[PDB]
Amino acid sequence: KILVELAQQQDREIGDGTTSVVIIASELLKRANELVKNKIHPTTIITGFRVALREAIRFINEVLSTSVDTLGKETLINIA
Amino acid sequence: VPSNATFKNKEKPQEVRKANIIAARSVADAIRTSLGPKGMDKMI
Ligand SMILES: [Mg+2]
Repeated sequence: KILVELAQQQDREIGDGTTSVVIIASELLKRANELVKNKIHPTTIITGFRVALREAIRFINEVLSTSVDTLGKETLINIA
Repeated sequence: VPSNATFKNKEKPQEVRKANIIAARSVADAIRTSLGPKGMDKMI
C-alpha cells in the first residue's frame, strides 16, 4: 500500500511522474535486498542513499538549463 | 536431614511461575531487536 499511496501522492504535488516514482522506489528496495544479506545495517543503507541524494539534488541544479534558449520561446511547445 | 522438617506440596505454582517467565521473555525478544539506534521499526 505504500507505493499505492505514493502513486496517488505524485499526482498531488507535481501531477506527473507517477510511472517513474514507482519504478525507482521499487528498484531502490530491490537492490537493497542484497545489501542486507551483506549484514549491512539499514541505517548504513539509508545513510548511503541520503548522502548520495543530497549530492544528487545539488548536481541537478548545476546541470539545469535556462528557459531563455533562442530568441523565440521554443519551450512550452516542447514541454507538452 | 531427610524425612524431617516439611515436604513441598502442590508444585504446580512452581511450573506456573516458569510458564509466566518463559512467556514474558518471549515477548521481550521481539522488542529487543528495536533497542538502540540500530533498532528496527515494527509494522503491525
Ligand atoms: Mg507522464
